[PDB]
Amino acid sequence: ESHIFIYGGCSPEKYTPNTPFESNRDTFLSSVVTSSSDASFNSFAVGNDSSSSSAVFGLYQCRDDLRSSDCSKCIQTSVDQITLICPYSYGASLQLEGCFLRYETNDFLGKPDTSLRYKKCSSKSVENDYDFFKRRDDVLSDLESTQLGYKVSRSGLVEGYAQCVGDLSPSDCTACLAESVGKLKNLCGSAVAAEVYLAQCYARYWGSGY
Ligand SMILES: *[C@@H]1O[C@H](CO)[C@@H](O)[C@H](O)[C@H]1NC(C)=O
Repeated sequence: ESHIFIYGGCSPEKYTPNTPFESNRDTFLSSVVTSSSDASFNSFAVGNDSSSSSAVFGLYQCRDDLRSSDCSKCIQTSVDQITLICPYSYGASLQLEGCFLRYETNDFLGKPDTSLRYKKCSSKSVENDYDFFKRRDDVLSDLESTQLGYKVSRSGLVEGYAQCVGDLSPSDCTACLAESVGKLKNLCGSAVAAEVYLAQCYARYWGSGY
């Protein structure tokens, strides 16, 4: 289901208890849970430019192909987990199968960012199967076409999934996924299955009966 751990990262810079930033962070996470109920994505800014007094900027993105109640469950789990693995971080991100949660002290909302956050290539490689690679190419090409939300793609026994985070413009979503696919090709050349997660999007492919 939608709750297994994919990756997490925290800022090296830590905040101290009983500061405005701690308060702002709590308020943010509380808002994320509230917003969960009836939106799959939302953006937030709490507070004022500063550091202990700093503003918080953040967002969450649930898998767009999942129900309301499932998005809330995932986000509640996410708020608990991100606190657990990143106790006193000024910045943190967390990707579960079902949802993504991010906050920082800098205003990253809406800005393109294609930096690599996480990737995994399957240990099993396909060899002597040109057809597999052509089908992968067709799938990845279709994923790259995404402008809003998510795409599921399929060609033969090759399946793919891509998602843009809801703070991106269409043009920026296309560019982000273009970089994802480039990365899938260049880091995981021969893998039967791989995933690449950038700052503002991700893309995965896998073999079905492979
Ligand atoms: C934050 O407060 C400072 C004064 O300390 C002010 O210069 C600035 O305009 C404010 N910005 C926001 C976003 O409230």
